[PDB]
Amino acid sequence: KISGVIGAAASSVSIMVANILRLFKIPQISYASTAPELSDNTRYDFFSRV
Amino acid sequence: HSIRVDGDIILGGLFPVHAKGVPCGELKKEKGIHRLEAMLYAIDQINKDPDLLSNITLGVRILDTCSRDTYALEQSLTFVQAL
Amino acid sequence: VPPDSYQAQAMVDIVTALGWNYVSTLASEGNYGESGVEAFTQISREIGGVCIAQSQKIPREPRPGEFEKIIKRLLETPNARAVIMFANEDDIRRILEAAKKLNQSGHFLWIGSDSWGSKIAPVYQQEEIAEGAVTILPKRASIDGFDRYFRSRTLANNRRNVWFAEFWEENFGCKLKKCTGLERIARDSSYEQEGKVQFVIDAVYSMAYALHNMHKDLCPGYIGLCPRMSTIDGKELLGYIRAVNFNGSAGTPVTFNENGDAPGRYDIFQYQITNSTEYKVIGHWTNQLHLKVEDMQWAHPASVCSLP
Ligand SMILES: N[C@H](C(=O)O)c1ccc(C(=O)O)c(C(=O)O)c1
Repeated sequence: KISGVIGAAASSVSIMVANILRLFKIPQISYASTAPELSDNTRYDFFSRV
Repeated sequence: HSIRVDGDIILGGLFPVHAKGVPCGELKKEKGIHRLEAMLYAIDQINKDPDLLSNITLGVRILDTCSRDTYALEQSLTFVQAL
Repeated sequence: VPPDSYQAQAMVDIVTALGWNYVSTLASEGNYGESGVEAFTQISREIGGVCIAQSQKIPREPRPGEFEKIIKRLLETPNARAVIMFANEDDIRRILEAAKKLNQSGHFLWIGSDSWGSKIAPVYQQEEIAEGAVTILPKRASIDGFDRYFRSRTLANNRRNVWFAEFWEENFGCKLKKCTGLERIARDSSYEQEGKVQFVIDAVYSMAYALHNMHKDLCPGYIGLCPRMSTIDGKELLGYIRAVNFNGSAGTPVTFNENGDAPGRYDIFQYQITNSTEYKVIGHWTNQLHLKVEDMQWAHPASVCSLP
C-alpha cells in the first residue's frame, strides 16, 4: 500500500499523475515541477512541491 | 445513479444530466435528459430492427458527468474496472 | 461533428467576404475557446488580409468588474468594430449586458461560434445590443420518431430512467403544489426537441454498423455471438468504425476520415429584429462559402483600420 509519492520532474507528468492521486487520496511531493496551475487547491489538492 | 440494460454487447455512455456545482448542481432538462433518452431510443430501434444486428442484443451502461473532468475520470475508472 | 479548424476557416471567409480587415478576438478559458481563437489567428495570418487588434481572455472565475474592464479595453481601439467570440452562454450574456450598461449599442459587430448558435437565453431582453449578430452551426434536422417516443413516456412505462422522477418534478413545477402524476408531456407544458439529438443517434448507429460489418466478415454464416468474436478487439474495431458509410436519422450521409473526423458542413444565421425576432438563415459552408448578402439586415457596417 502506497502512502506517498515523490513526484515527477516535468509539469505535464505531474499534472497527469496528480489527477489520479487525487481520486485515490495519496499525497504527492515534487522536486522539479513549477507550473503555476498546480497551486490551485480546488483542482490539485494533494500536490506539494519543494 | 447509473442506468443498466443487459445485453450481449454492452455500450457505454457519458451525458451531462446535472450541471456543475458541491461536485454536482442543477438538473439539465434539455442537454441531459433528451440526449440519454435519444441514446436509449436508438438502442431500442436497433434491437427491434431486423436485418441489422439480427439475434444480437445491445445493452447500455449510462453514467453522469456533471459537467466536470474529475467526475468523468471516476466514471471512466468504473468503465475500466474489469481489467 | 467537425473540428473547429473548419469553423475558423469559415469565419475568416465570412470576414473577407464582408470587406472587413481589422478585428478583435475574445475567448473563454479552456481548451475550446483558446484553441478556436488560436486557429483563427494562425489561419488569418497565413492567408493575410485580416489584421487582429486585440485578443482578450475571459477568466473562468470572473472577479467583480471584469466585463466592464473587457469592454473598456475593446474600446481602446475604436476602428475594431468586429468581435470574434468563442465563449459560453453566461459569458456572452454578461458581455452583452455590460455593453448595454456602458451604452455601446451599435458599436460592436458580433461573430459567434456554435456556443452562441440559435439560443434565446443570451439575447433575451437584450435584443437591441445583439441585433445583427452572425452565428454558425453544424447542419441538423428534427427527428419525429424521438418526438413521439418522448411525448408517449409516462412514469409507469419509463422506469429504467433513474433520473426521470427529478425531470418530472422540475418540468411541471410539482412535487411527487402537489401533482397526481397524470400530466402528459407537450400538452400541459412547453416542449421542443434538443439540437444535438440527431448527432447522438448517429453516433450509436456508428457502432451498430461497425460491429455488424465485422460480424459479416469474421463470422461467415454463423448466427449470433462467435467464439472468435467474443473478445471484441478494440484496435480491430477502430478500423471498422472509421470505414463506415450510411444514411443518418435525418437522411444525410455519415462518414469519418482517417483522423476520425466528420466533414465540415455549416449553416449561418443572423439575429434580426423586425416589427418578431428570429434567427434567419443567410448561407452555408461546405468547404466553400455560399453567403447571401441581399438578405442580411443590420441596424453594411465596415470594420477597417483606416479609410483609403
Ligand atoms: N520546472 C520545469 C518544468 O516545470 O517542467 C522543469 C522540470 C524538470 C526539468 C528537468 O528534467 O530537469 C527541467 C529542465 O529541463 O531543467 C525543467
